[PDB]
Amino acid sequence: SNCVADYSVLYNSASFSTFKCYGVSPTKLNDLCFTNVYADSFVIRGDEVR
Amino acid sequence: QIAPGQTGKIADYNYKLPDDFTGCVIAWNSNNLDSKVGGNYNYLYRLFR
Amino acid sequence: PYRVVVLSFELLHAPATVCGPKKSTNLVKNKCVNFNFNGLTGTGVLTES
Amino acid sequence: DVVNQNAQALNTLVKQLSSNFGAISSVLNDILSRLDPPEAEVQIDRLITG
Repeated sequence: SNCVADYSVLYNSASFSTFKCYGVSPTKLNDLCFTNVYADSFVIRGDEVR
Repeated sequence: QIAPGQTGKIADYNYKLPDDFTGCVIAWNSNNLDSKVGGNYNYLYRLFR
Repeated sequence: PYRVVVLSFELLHAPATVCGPKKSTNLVKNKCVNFNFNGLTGTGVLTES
Repeated sequence: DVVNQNAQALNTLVKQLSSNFGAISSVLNDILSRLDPPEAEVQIDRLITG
């Protein structure tokens, strides 16, 4: 909460293999404003990413 | 990222596809020809724009 | 191993505090302008309520 | 009765703008923001048909 989500920073040191967005188009993420943002993180095997 | 309606450094600053595209995108791994033991620095990409 | 982060949110129904890198402009009233209030786009005339 | 029926018909025509018609939202602004053209066209077409 209370921060600008400028994801251009991740371009230098991140390489994501699977990026899927549901309910929103990935090209519209630069114009929107999100409420009640939560980040869930965990580690699984390669076959259960799907 | 080579697909209509995608984000990322490639689709934003390097190569963008139109939303109405007729055609096929074909890709295959080339690690046996485009990789060197010390590294291959001949391939470039645009990171800032 | 693969690290997975899932990001959840709602859109255009409740007050938001994150927003994007878009830069805001001045408020022009009593005129027909395109507006972008917290991601909600549209056209109309803005008046005091 | 004539004026009542005509007024009711116009009022219900106005009120039927709140129907999703199978789309994710009933407002074109909310469809056009957070959806890019290629997948917002489907929702817009549903609303147009309704």
